[PDB]
Amino acid sequence: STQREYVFIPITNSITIDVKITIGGSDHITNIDERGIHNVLVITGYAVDEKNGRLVPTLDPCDYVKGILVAGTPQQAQSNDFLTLKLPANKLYLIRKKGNISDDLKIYIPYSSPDARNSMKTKPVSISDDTIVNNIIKEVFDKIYNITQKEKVKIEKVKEDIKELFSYYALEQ
Amino acid sequence: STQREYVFIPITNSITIDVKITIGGSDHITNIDERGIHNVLVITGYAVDEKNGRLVPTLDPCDYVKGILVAGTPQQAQSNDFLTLKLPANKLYLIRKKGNISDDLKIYIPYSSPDARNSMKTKPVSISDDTIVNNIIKEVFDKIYNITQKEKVKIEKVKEDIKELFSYYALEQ
Amino acid sequence: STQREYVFIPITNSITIDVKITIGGSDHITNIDERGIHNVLVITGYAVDEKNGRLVPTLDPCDYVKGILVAGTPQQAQSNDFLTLKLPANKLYLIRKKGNISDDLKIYIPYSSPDARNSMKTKPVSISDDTIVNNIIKEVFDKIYNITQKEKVKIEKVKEDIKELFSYYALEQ
Amino acid sequence: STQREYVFIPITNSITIDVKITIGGSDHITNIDERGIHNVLVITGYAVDEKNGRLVPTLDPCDYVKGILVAGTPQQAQSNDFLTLKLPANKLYLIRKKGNISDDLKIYIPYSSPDARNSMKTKPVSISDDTIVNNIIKEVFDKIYNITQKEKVKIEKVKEDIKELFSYYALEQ
Amino acid sequence: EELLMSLKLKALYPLTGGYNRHSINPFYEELVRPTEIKGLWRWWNRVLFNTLAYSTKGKLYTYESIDRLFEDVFGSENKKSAVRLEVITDEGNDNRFELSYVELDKVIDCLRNYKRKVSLDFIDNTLIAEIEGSTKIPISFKSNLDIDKIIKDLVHNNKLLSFELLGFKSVEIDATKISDKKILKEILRDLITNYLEYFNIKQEVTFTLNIYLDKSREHKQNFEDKLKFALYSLLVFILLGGIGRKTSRGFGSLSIIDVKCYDNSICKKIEDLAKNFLKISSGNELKSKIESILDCIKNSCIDTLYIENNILSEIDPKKNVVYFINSDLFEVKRINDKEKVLANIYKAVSSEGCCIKSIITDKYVRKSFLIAFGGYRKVEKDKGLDIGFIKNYLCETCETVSSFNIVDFLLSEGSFMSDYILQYEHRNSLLRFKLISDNSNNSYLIGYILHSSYFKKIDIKYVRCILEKLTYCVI
Repeated sequence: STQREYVFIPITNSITIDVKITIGGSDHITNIDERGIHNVLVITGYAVDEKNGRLVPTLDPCDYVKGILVAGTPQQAQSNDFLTLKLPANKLYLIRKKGNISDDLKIYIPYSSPDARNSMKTKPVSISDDTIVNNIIKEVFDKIYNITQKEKVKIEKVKEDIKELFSYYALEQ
Repeated sequence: STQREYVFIPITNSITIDVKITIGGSDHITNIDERGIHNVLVITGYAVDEKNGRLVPTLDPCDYVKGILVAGTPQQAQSNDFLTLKLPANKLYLIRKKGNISDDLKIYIPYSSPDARNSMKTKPVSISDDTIVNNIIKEVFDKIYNITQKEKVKIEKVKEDIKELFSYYALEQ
Repeated sequence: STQREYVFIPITNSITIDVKITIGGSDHITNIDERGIHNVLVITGYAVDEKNGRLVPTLDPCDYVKGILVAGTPQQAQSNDFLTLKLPANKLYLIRKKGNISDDLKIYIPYSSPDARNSMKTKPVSISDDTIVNNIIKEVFDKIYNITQKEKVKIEKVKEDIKELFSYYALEQ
Repeated sequence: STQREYVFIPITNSITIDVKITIGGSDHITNIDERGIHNVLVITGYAVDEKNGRLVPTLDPCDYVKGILVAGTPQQAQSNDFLTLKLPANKLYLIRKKGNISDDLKIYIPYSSPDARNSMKTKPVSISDDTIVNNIIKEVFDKIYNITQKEKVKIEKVKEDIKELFSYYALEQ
Repeated sequence: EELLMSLKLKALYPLTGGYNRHSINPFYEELVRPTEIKGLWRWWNRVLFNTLAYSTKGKLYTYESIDRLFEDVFGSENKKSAVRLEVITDEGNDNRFELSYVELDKVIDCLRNYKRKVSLDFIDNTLIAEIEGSTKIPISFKSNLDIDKIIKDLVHNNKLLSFELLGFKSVEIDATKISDKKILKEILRDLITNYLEYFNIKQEVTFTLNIYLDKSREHKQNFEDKLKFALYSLLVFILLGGIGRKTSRGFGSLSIIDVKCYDNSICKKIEDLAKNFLKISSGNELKSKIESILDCIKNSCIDTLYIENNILSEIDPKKNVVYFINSDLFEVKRINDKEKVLANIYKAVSSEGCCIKSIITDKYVRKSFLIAFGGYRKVEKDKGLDIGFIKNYLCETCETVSSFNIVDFLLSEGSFMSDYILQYEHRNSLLRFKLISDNSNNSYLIGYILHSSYFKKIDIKYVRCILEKLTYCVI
């Protein structure tokens, strides 16, 4: 029952790592083994806010956010917008599932309350802008993993692996 | 429209009435004159908690919560147990579509936070032990909709539908 | 019996007002009961001349113009620019008919003649370019029903309704 | 289309290309787009002579000379060794047909003269020893079609069928 | 054997089927089936022939004898076909439907111990497993065929296409009893394939139609004349019908890009009459050509008209049905948004769409019109007078305000047509549409009404200016 955090992969520049440093442990569910990204989470009814990347919830099961989910702690700076869940590892939604993980995790999620200032006309967008794909590759994959761009030349396939899966929704507001 | 409340309906006696002043107008969602309970908004990604139903936001898409929709009070002018999210009236996943909807709704739902150190373990339970029927249809249908469903006798259509209306999953803790 | 006058919808600059007394009462040839106008009238074999916006008769069955018939006379000074027919409307191609019109109709249609110094080959072009759609809703439609943008829920969708309904042919010469 | 020219595939490349410019337009017949070698002309009753080989004619229907057909000018207007034939494209025998072909084609196939004092006695010669196929690949395929073939996998594929998809008979005198 | 002629045509949004009822399948792709051309060419021959027979003899002849008459051209159980078609569609590829991966195993877990029904919907380039038990879970698939955006629009915006998806999109799944995942993962996996393949729709399918002759068919009675009449029925097939599915609603509409020929002695007038469509330039100008082609098959240039032969057989009007061309019900408008009118035709053929709720402004004369013209309509005779008050319009002889009388449709009892016009789930639509153009970018909608034999009699001009206002608001 270690900690985890949902470091989503949007097309927005508001990603430093958006929460906090690498694990401190040694377990990673979002592996790179087979041919690229694996074990993504595609939880429904959210958006990236296009800035200050929490997740605004919605009552629509057709709004999606994707991205890598990694371990660690919630920034020790903001514990009023993060969920602090505990999932039994059976009741969460995965993609490109791998060798089963049958132990629970206390995952952390960046969540800004709905705050109905406007009406949510959430609109979809998939990962594009080859300029910005290496942006979020460097600030995350080179940082949170240090496995890309320096020791895995297969990135020229894993580059498109990013373009395949990750397609989130946003409010464009 | 404006403020409206999503009254999820499990078998429990927790928050049955729970609702103070409505809008006063009859811009309701679920009126059941003679043709079965219609436009029954039910949402996905929550759980009835089996006690003091706060609808813990779950991340299992398999998991969901059913119930009805009505423009009641926000718990006697309260907000710390809500979402205050806005609707476009097309990203609402409605059941038994009946055409007419407004443009925007301020849908409000009993909310919660993730109970730490506890794997949620949502568990499916449908509606049984139907002594709840006259408990709710007299309370949440004959005190919320006592213009139809009382001047009619075609409520056996409702009677059989009560258990056939809301399923739900539950943390069961 | 009744009096009516023709107001079609081009994108040109000859629809300014140029109209005498209103209905006299409040009953036009059209209605508003769905999200959009009804009872639009069609004359086959007429174009718009795209300047001095009257309708010159052609003799091609493939010639389109359509609008709504406003009630009243055209100032009785341009007593020749109009047809002034008198029919029980059963000889009247009307689209989205919502009422039974058994009485007779004085309809005044901006008329002209070729005086053709050259040829005349009409060109089909419909309305687009949203800057135009909300432009015609303000100088044509806030004056017909005296109902727009005060308590409506329809006007913004009527823009979509005006787009796909009203199609006009044009000389473009 | 307009002027085209067929050219055989001889293991002896004394006339390896010796043909002048492309269409002037943008239409070829044979191509290696994605899957394999497309339309390939087969004419009957013509031995090569493989020594300034220009398709010596004979009457045996056993003989044939497969080979691509490109819309090249007949060797900067070479007025000696062609057949300058126009045909409705139905009289062309295309192994590995792909797509419809043009209405009429003005092809200039290399035509030597049927020589006297020398009985033909032609013997067939096929392709082998893949250092013979690459001596043909770049000359007549990766030169006329020198835009692609450095972009896709179709390199060995072209040296697969060259071994068999292009056989012919030779005078061998 | 030698090549008779070649017809470079194009099809507009063809819905050609296959073994899976789609134009693409895990093994190959055919946007044009040369078997449907031969089958429709024969259908447009038994129609044109009975048109030539209801304008010079006042007679109608059964299908099983017209083809028996023409079996020396199209072939039968007793003789091979004399013409053989060969379609060479462009781009000549393999292009099978391959589903690379479909990451769906939560919806599997959403389907244990329950009898739900999965339903697929394509919402904004993403598809969702709409479990009607309130779970609109998404799916991350990856396949071929590149559904652009337009078909997703065109399908969702066309009430006819979206209505026929109701089969290819959903299926119940019983799981209260013994269940699995390796079994559910393969039920759901094909449900995706049979759904995405419905979206292999393309406008502008350009193909050639080569037609060969054998030169071994001695001129039995009218071979040289039967044949060149069949070419006529082929042009009117191209000019009035389309290939594929729902051609009665504009889909698969055929055009002409360029016509060649190779035997002047036969194709002479055919290619010429076909040459007159490469440069159409005006709506009512084509309305002349539509009639120009038709009359040259009628009294003008009477192609040997040997009906006096003991092969034919007059029909029985009370037990047979025959479709032929009424040369009068024809309307050529102009259009510039094919997709719009392609989706507009639903306004004109539905018993509630906003084109015949205006023209035929009631319940009964409206429905009864469709019942007799809009093919087969699902009419549920379990409600009140609205089976008889529509019958009162379709009786053989009774109080009629509109002329929709059927040859033996009696009240108080059911004859053969009484059930046929009411309960026979496969009845073509006499009211048809077709979009046609080439080389001019000037698309012309065509509307017409095939003349049937079960009609007692039809008021021509009335139902014409019904059709007239129809083709007007369809744009």
